[PDB]
Order: sequence, then structure tokens, then C-alpha cells
Amino acid sequence: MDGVHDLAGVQGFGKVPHTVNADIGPTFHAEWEHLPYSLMFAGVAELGAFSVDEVRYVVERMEPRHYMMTPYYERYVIGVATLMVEKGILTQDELESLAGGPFPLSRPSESEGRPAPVETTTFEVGQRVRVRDEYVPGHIRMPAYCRGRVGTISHRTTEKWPFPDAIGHGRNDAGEEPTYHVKFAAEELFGSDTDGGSVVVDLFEGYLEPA
Amino acid sequence: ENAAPAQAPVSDRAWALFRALDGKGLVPDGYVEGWKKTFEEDFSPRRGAELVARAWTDPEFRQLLLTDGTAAVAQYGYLGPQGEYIVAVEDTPTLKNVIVCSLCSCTAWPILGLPPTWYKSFEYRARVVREPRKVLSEMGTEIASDIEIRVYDTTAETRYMVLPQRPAGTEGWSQEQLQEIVTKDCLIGVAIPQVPT
Ligand SMILES: [Fe+3]
Repeated sequence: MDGVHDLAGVQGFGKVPHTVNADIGPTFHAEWEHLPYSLMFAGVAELGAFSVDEVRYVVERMEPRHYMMTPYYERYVIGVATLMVEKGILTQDELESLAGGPFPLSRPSESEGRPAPVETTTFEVGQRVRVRDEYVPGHIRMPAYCRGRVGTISHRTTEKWPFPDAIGHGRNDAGEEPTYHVKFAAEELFGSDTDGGSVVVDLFEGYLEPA
Repeated sequence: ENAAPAQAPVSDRAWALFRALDGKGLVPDGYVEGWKKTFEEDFSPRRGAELVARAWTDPEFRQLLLTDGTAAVAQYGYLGPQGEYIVAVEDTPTLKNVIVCSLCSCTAWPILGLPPTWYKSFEYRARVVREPRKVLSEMGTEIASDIEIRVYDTTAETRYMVLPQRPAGTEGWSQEQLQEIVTKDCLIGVAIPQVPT
């Protein structure tokens, strides 16, 4: 999904609000901030109502201006609440009645997702690969800066996981595939407009093809 | 327009979500309280510091950590949510590694702790992939141009920790003493461990 959450490479932001080893305060800076992760865990592992990938996608689905003005932990309060309504567990009426006011949610999904690709290749360390030049409107774990770009495999995972473009929509056909650490030169991703050296992206097999 | 939607206070919304689920019996007794304590107390960068100090002083452990991080971390019992498949990436005199999750906030929770607000900021997520030398400089860490910066974007299930270089001035220090200088920011990769001056 080419949403505003795909921030890598965007220009115009100011300083990172930190200097190294500064005091960052307590883990939680308000008494409610442990609730989105804990209730997410409840939803995934106790209720089996959704996957972690569905939580990433429902936050991606926040209306773009709403995403941009909402603090991190609050995005996940909104996301988990949205999934609980979509999955028929909660209603928006009871959330708003208990909250005593408006509780707008993420926007509905405009894509049914896609299955794990049937044709993929098993790459080896050192091979050159290109990120498939594909556009996916639903969830995908490919940041656009690497779409269509070429890099080199530095690692193939020894474990395998469901394809996010499927499981992030609750689909039954996510299969399992390994992922690959793909090393890109900075200039391959940003031309002359970068000060870095290399970037490594951890890409599912189904996002890649031989170069 | 382009104004924010009207919304009840976020505390009211978060507890409303809790009460709506809890009152349907969908949240086990002590469940969020238990994870809050785990998040606050057990998931900690003091763990990744322990791992770095061990790697620094034990070549065999260093080798395991760099070839099978998962197995190395599991020897300590520190695998967990957001930290089930671990890769440790090694700094060298010509390579500085830095970690980000440009798409959200993915972090090796059990050994780095939950990510800090700044790592989840749109500033860090947008900028460190493209201009990490400037970002680190602004943050207080100068990386000489004779050193490649490599940014790892945490886009799938691998969860990373940086193994920073051991600074001079620490020869013969104990595990304990070494651990003290490996901070959360060193494990993320935006800081270099410092020896008192
Ligand atoms: Fe993330």
C-alpha cells in the first residue's frame, strides 16, 4: 500500500528528537500506553482474532492526515479497536459510549490482499536480485524506495513465515517463505542524494526475482 | 479544512477499548498488568549489553552470536515477542551499522527494550535510511567518511542488534564493567560506546 506510512526517503523532516544516551524516561509515559500492545497480544494469541500483520495493515489504513497527527501508541489503540469492530467482536457504538466521545477508526480496506506467489526462486548468498516492479494496494512489506532496484543477497533466513500480503488481510493462502537480507548501495536507492553507504532490506522471497 | 477529526481524550479511548473487551471476558485476569511488567522490567537493553560484553570477551561466543544470533540469545534465555529470529551485525573499523523500522517501529524488544519515542518518530523513519551520516551527527555521533554506514531496515521477521566495536581503554575490564558502557543507543547503532574521559 503506497500510504503515508512508507516514510523512508521522504524529505522535509527536521531533527530526530533525541541526542544519544539522553534520558528517554520510563517505558510508558502515560498510564494507558501499555494497553495497545497488551490488547494486541490478547487479540492475536488469546482470541486468535487477527495476525500481527493485520495490525500493521490496519494502522496503514488510518486516513493519511489522521495517521500523521497521531502519536505512535495511539495509532495502535485506533488500529486494534478498528480490527475488533471489523471482526465483529466490538461495535463502534460501545467503544464511543465507553469513551464518552468520538472514536474514529481506520478506513476500510480497499484490497482483498494477494496470495503467496506461486512462482518464486530460492536465492543464495551473493546472488544479485531485483525487487519485483509490482504495485500492491493492500499490505506489503516492501518499502517503495527499493521497488525495482537491484541488490545482493547477504543472508537467507533459516526459518520461513507467512507472506504478509496474504496474512495481513486474514487470507488462508499466505503459505510460508524465507526472507532475504538484500544489500543495496545507497546510490542505487537515492542516486547522488544520500550520504550513506548501503542499506539492507529484509525481503520475502515473493518480492524478488533474478537480476 | 484538513483539520483533525474530533476525538475523545486518548486515555478515555484506550481504557474504553480495555473495558469493552474485558467486560466480555476476552482479557484473562492480570493479562495486561502482566505484560506491562514484562515490557517495563524484563525487556531491557541491559540484556543486549550482557550479550555484547560476552562477545567482546569470548571469541567463541562472538562467533556464535554473529553466525546464529538466535541460538546465542537463547542460551541466555532472552528470546521473546519481537525477538524470535535474531541477527547481530558487527561494526568494524570500516563499517558502522544502524537499525530502523521505516514502516513502523520493529525492534528486538527482549534484548533492546521497547523502542524509544525517537526511534518511532517520522523524522528517524524517513531520514536515517537516506542520510544516516547526517542523522547520526545531529544525534551526537560523528562517523568519519572513511567508514561505510549500513542501515538495516527491519521490514520482516529478522530482529537486529548491533555489536559495536570494543573501544580502547577497556582492556581487561570485567563483563560487568563492559556492560555498563553498552547503552540502548549503542545496540540500535546510533551511538558508539564511550570510555569515561
Ligand atoms: Fe516496526
